[PDB]
Amino acid sequence: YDIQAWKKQCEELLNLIFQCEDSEPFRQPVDLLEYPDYRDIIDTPMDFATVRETLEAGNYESPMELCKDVRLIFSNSKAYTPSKRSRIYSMSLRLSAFFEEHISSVLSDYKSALRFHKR
Ligand SMILES: COc1ccc(NC(=O)N2CCN(C(=O)c3sccc3F)C[C@H]2C)cc1
Repeated sequence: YDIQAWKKQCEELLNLIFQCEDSEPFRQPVDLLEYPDYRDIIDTPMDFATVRETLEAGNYESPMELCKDVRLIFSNSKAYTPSKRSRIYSMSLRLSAFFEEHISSVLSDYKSALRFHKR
């Protein structure tokens, strides 16, 4: 029932993600001058380095917030990708699956910890 355990769990999961080849397209922010169209499609840029930075700054209060930003990475790349005949989209789907399979217990454990605390 450790209310704070999620943070190290999320750090370790981001480490796994960064080690994963599938994360390559998503590790750093997009350059808007390099990707002309991104401006008009993505309303909120997000990448894994920003997520890790936010976590390490102490600017996430819950793993749910971290989860929302990670899911934004995946919806952003979906919005911009105009075809499945793309190494990027297939990479997003696989990395998303991996992320969700690992983040599920992190969320569960945090929410039970908060419930226990307010018991
Ligand atoms: C053949 O050479 C290529 C080299 C690279 C690329 N990459 C792309 O097309 N990407 C990168 C992933 N996309 C993203 O939305 C995000 S989300 C956080 C980071 C990020 F980059 C979509 C799009 C901008 C394409 C072709």
